[PDB]
Amino acid sequence: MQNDAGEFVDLYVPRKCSASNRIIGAKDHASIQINIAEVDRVTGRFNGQFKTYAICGAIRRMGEADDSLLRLAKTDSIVAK
Amino acid sequence: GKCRGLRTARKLRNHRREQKWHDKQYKKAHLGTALKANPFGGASHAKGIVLEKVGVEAKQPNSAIRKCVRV
Amino acid sequence: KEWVPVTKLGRLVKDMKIKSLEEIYLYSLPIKESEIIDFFLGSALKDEVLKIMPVQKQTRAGQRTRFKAFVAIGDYNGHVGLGVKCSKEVATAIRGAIILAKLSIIPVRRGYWGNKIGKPHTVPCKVTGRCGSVLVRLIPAPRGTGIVSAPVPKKLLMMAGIDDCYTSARGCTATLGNFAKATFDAISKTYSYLTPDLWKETVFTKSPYQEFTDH
Amino acid sequence: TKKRRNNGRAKKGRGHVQPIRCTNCARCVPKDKAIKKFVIRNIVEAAAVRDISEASVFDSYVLPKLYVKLHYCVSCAIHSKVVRNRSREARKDRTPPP
Amino acid sequence: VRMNVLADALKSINNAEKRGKRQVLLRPCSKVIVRFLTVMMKHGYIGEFEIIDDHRAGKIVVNLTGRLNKCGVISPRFDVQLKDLEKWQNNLLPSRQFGFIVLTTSAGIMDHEEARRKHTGGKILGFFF
Amino acid sequence: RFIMESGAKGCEVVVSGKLRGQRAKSMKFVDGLMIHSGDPVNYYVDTAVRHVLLRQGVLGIKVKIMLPWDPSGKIGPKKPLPDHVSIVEPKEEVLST
Amino acid sequence: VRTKTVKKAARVIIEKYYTRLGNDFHTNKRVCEEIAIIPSKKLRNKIAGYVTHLMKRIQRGPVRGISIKLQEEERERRDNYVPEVSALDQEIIEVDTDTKEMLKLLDFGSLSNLQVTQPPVGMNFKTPRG
Amino acid sequence: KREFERHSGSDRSSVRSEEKRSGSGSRNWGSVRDHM
Amino acid sequence: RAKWRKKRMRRLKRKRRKMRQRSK
Amino acid sequence: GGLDVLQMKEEDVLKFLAAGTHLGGTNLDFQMEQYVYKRKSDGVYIINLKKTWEKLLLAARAIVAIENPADVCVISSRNTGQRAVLKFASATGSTTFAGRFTPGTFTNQIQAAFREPRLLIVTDPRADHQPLTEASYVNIPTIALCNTDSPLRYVDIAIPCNNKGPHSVGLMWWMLAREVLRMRGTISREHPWEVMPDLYFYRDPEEIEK
RNA sequence: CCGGAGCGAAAGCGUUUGCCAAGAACGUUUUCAUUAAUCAAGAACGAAAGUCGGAGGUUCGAAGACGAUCAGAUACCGUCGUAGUUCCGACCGUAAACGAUGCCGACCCGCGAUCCGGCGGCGUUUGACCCGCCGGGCAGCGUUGCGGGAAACCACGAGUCUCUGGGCUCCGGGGGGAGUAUGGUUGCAAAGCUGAAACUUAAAGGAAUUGACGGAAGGGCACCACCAGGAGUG
RNA sequence: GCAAGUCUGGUGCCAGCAGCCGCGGUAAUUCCAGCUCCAAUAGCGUAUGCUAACGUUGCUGCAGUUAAAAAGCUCGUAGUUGGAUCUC
Ligand SMILES: [Zn+2]
Repeated sequence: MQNDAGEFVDLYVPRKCSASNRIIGAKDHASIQINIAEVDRVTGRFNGQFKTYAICGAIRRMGEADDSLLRLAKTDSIVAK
Repeated sequence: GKCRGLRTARKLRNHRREQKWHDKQYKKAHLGTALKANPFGGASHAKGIVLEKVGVEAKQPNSAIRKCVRV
Repeated sequence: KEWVPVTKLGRLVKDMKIKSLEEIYLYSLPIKESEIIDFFLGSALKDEVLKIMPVQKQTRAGQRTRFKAFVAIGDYNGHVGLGVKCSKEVATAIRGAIILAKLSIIPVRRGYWGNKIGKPHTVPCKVTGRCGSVLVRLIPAPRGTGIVSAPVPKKLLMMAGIDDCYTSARGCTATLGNFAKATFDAISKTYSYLTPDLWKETVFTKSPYQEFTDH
Repeated sequence: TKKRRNNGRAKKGRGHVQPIRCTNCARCVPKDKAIKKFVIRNIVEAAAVRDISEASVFDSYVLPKLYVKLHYCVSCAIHSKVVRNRSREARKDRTPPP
Repeated sequence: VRMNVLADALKSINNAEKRGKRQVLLRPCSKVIVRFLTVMMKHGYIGEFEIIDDHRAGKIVVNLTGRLNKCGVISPRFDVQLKDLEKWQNNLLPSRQFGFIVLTTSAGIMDHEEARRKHTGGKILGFFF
Repeated sequence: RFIMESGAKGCEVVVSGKLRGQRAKSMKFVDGLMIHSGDPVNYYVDTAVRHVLLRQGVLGIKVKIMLPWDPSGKIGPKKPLPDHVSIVEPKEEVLST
Repeated sequence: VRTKTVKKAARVIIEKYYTRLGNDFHTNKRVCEEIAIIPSKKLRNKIAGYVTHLMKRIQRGPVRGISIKLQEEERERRDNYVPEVSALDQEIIEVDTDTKEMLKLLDFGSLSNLQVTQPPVGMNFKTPRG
Repeated sequence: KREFERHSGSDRSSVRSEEKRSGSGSRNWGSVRDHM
Repeated sequence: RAKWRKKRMRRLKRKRRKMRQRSK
Repeated sequence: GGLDVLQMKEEDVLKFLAAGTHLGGTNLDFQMEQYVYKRKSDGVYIINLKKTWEKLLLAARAIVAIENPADVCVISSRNTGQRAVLKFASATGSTTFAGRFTPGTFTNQIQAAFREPRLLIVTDPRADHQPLTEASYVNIPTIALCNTDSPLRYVDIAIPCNNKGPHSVGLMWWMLAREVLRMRGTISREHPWEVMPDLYFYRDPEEIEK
């Protein structure tokens, strides 16, 4: 949100769920922001780069948290098809 | 449920008009009764002549004598 | 008298590792220590007891009377909290509810009515809270209308920072215990309603647990 | 308030069942609502099977059994301690007691 | 029976959106639905959709972007003039900053903002925000 | 609070009308390891019953303060409670061979 | 029947001192009186009475309430046990026909350590209802 | 004596304790004492 | 019981018709 | 792992067949139907070993992403995975709850046994439902060795395998411990790991003395 | 045999066999081409009891008689027993007629059974049985229900209603007076449908919690209780 | 409720107050008065209509499992409501 003059008036921009584009509320304790490390092409060791994914509590409680991360890993070329 | 048809203005107008008579506050002000039985006949005040001096007792749990007049 | 944190979240905010309270709300981190709340908002934070409702428990020898305390706390801009505590003495019930009302302080998103000039004055959209049977609908209002609401939810809306509103409650609003919790629930959805201005892709940042892992 | 989802009987998709009569009180109780108890016991109880075995004219004669179909109404089944009251959550267990 | 196929289309979208789905299949296809889904797509509420064309009414499979809160219809489909359009915006739209009311005017099926610029009224199909 | 600040064990202050039908307000303030039975109730907690007469009547003051365990000191009793068995730490003997 | 005060104090004795206590009530009473300061003399004998009773259980096997370093070292030694050959390192592996088709879809379906086991006819894997 | 001792008794008296203002007054406590 | 109050009203308005039919 | 060096070799698939990691019981969860290859004639569901390897490395990536290894919690309530998670915690450096998970360990801050990790790893989602449900009140992710008849109520990385079975569960904890160490600077990935998979196998008290 | 099984619009429906007409589901690359959905005043059906005219009348049994029981007992219990209970023809159109939940349509969780039709698969047994799939139907469990609600509870939705609109009919407006009075109407009658008012009242009621209580069940404890006894007391 | 006296004297379920809940049973913050205080103010109280309160007449916008509530069920005309499709 802006103030029609370039002034961002939102005190904090919440994280949207990487699986359902849902706003992760400040009191959504079941929410998860899991990091998935990236490996090297030639040796496959941890270099320091990782990928961030946020899944809200509703998707996680429903049981579609592992399928969402699986599809998100295939999109970022983490796990094989 | 309700009929949301675009030509149901007659059904809605007739249904609402009939169900208003099941209202105790509406049927009291739009009938001959409750006005013919009203001694004042729809007036604010009324004059009269005192006939007796009767005292009715207060209902429970109160205990007193209410000083009334037969007018 | 000195604060000794027991959770790793309190250790970070005590060592000046977490700058603003928004980082806690950004990552949905649970605030289990009340000393973290007044660490950031302790300067301007004014509470108010809404009602002391005595509850009774029928026993073999009589009624055990306990007293609740519905305390509404807020910084009057963007943060509001509500806490309920039922103890035997009224003094310890009020002190216990202020601690719970601080732990429940949530951010408050505010928007504009039509044009956008200055600062947000009302709710961004029509949000509706629900608790028990009483529901309250927070509707945006023009710039200078003020909080058009009952005296009970008006305290929550003034302590949250909302200046203008057009509320419409339905249900047993005589129950202040459910009326206040329903109003506090309607303010919880201001930062949970996806609007077109929040359609940009989320850029993630290191969480305070990860940024200060070794510390 | 509704105490049982099955209304205390077993009738799904029907309107009327044949009412049977109880055993110890002769009360008309529906066939599905009645508390049945199939008791299969020998004609000679264990206290007299030895005396009958000694008085038996055969060498290997298995004593018969007495098949009795009992239909109890809810009033008499509880009074006879055939069934008892259970907890609000322990009422849903339909498995018979071992 | 199946009346107001546009209602069954937006109800299927609104449900599948809250369940977190990515694609929703609409059983009956109609030009009124396609004109409605195009307005929702031009404002960034739904993605692309394939009009599956069998030799019947036809089906549609719409992609969902997670940006839609609720899409519904106005069942009686009242006649909205250019003066009464402001009243419908306050009741249906959750805010004066977003949300649209899809109308049906002589210039075609469009939202309420475009009806103000073209200076024409008509009938109201529904809303989305 | 004065007993807690000056002392270790809690106390109990009951200043109201105990047996009545209109003054029947117990108003009991109990906290901090209050013993009521047994023989150690004598040398571990001392009771004080005083009276305060006012315009509306007379009120009683029942105070039961418990003293901490102080060895050979006038602060508290020099004997431990019977329901307490303190075991010393095991000897750290690294010189095994 | 002992109470919690003697039950608790008796277990802490064994956890801290194990190379000193014995199986006799009179000997355990002496060492318990020496290291532990028990106010009552009857209560002191109650603790020594239950401490000696736990010795017959500890000498028989481990207990869930007391963890001594003589029985933990035995668990730590058997936990680090490693056989000479791996139980998974077999020379002949018998697999069914369905799992062979799964390995064939993979990039390695030709393995010498595989015996295609033919499942028996009929599907009677469920339990009879009733 | 009495056959039913657990009874009302007098006209202005009852078996249980009742106040004239439910705690409030100048001779008894029990009124609104919340914020003190 | 509510079924007996209905039975009394049935027997009450039944004799009301008797004392009303006899006067005509 | 989609590269060429992150593909399982012949010695890895032989251990899965020897232990029984592909056998997945008779029941099937609708959330695990993508990890099952085909149901057998005796009702047994065969778990795809290739998809298990992909979820294993995906699980190992999240573990290495945790800077402090102690922030990883490895909980196993059943006896079948008690010593397996203890050797896993020692091989990596994470915490563990091998006994009984006390309710309120993650929520009751004033409790003595209070530990707030950054990543929870349970053995069986059904048997360890209490640590999973309790971890939902906090922002603790979950990596679970999920069988076919295992609910994914609070599972973030479901590893399809035969969680029940001594040789099966012990191998999975050994496989994950190796991949986490291989992704770090500890194992060269060319020489086989010195630790044998029999160190993670739970032994009954009847077979220990022999 | 007989089931939380089937059928029927409901009420209701259980020996064999035959006859008459009808029906759901399934199958179809058959046909018609919007003929549809819900429906005021109308109409069919409609448990038990009751009414009218015949036949019949074993058991049971209103009323009634008598024998008990009790302070009384025209009740509960027992012995006899009328109308009824069964059939035929014609009325009454009433039930806790209940899933206390109208009908049609769309979207919406999972799993295992069950009845019917169809499809496929590997054997066993002379169609039966075993493993899946599809449509329809009576239901169940897990949902600690993505949701709903005052709870209880609800996936035959009571879900997709303040983010309030698929179509339509009936119907509720604090509790009593009262389904009463009167009028109309129907009926042989009993009664059905329609149906107020004067007046009276601050509550009535729903779900759940704690306690108390039970001539409710289970598990335990003392001679201020008892069994077996000793002293008595009156 | 609803801004404003644990004040003083009198009365003792009497007289009276009270829209409602209630108050008065010899120590009444509620009656009769003194003092004090509060609210609006040249105004203000009361009685009866009417409107908003009332989403308790609900077109917007109510309900009908258990709180008042879906006809016992089905058929059936008026009435209401009706698939897709023709230049994009
Ligand atoms: Zn019986």
